[PDB]
Amino acid sequence: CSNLLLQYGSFCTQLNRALTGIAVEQDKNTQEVFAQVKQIYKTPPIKDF
Amino acid sequence: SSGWTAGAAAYYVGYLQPRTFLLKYNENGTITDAVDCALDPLSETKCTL
Ligand SMILES: *[C@@H]1O[C@H](CO)[C@@H](O)[C@H](O)[C@H]1NC(C)=O
Repeated sequence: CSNLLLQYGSFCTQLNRALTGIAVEQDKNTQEVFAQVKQIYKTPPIKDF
Repeated sequence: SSGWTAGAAAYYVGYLQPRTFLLKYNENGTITDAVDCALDPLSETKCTL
C-alpha cells in the first residue's frame, strides 16, 4: 500500500506543510500574546500598594 | 595446477534490497545525485520534504 501511495507524495507533502504551518502559527500566537515585554520584572518583596 | 600467476584485478559484490530513493535529473537528462531514503534521519527528512 505504501508503494501504491508513493504517487500521492505531492498530496501528502501539501497536508504536512499545512499542518506545520498551523503549528508554527499557534506558537506565534502564544508568543505575540504573552511576550509583549522582554523584561521579566519581579514583584517587590513588600506589599504596600 | 601450479604454473599460473594470478591476475591484478579486484571486484566487489553488493546485495540489492527493496528501498525507496530520490533521484535528480539534470537539464541534459542524466541522473547526477540521489538520496537513500531510510538511511539516516537527515535523508529521511530530505525524502519526506
Ligand atoms: C549538457 O550538454 C552540453 C553539450 O554536451 C554541455 O555543453 C553541457 O555542459 C551539459 N550540461 C552540464 C550541466 O554540464
